[PDB]
Amino acid sequence: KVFGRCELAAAMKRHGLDNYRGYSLGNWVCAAKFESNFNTQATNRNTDGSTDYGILQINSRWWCNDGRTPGSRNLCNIPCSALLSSDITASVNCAKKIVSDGNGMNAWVAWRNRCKGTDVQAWIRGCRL
Ligand code: NA
Repeated sequence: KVFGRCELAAAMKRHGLDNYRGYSLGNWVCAAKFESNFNTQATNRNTDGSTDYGILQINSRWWCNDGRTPGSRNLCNIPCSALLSSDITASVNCAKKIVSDGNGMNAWVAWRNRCKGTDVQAWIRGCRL
């Protein structure tokens, strides 16, 4: 599924991501924009052999099982394929664990480099939330 900006903002809010660990909804929508362009089916291979999956590009090195990331963990206890579903429940549930790990949303390199410190409220502008 390719989400609309406000469609994804509504979905993230419903699933309790708005101001989760003190990160406003616009930070999450900004992260999703630059990680996946709001595409639930987005996959990208990392240099270390791990893969990033779904709207928030959750890494198989720590968070989900893809069977091909030697020495990796599955801290979200899910198959990485569950992170590509049109239903973002699994991605949001796993994102809550990531953002709670100690470095907040710095875990998302694209959030740090492209969203952090910017006018993230622009990402929910005009949305009926
Ligand atoms: Na893994």
